[PDB]
Amino acid sequence: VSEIQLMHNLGKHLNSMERVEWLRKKLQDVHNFVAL
Repeated sequence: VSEIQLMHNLGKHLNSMERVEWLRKKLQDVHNFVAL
């Protein structure tokens, strides 16, 4: 529940080392602000 098509597409849904790419692209979503 809540992990709909658009929600699951957010950072392709991750776990930990994958899950960080989500937190990196989220900072780069605010302004195409490339993270690391």
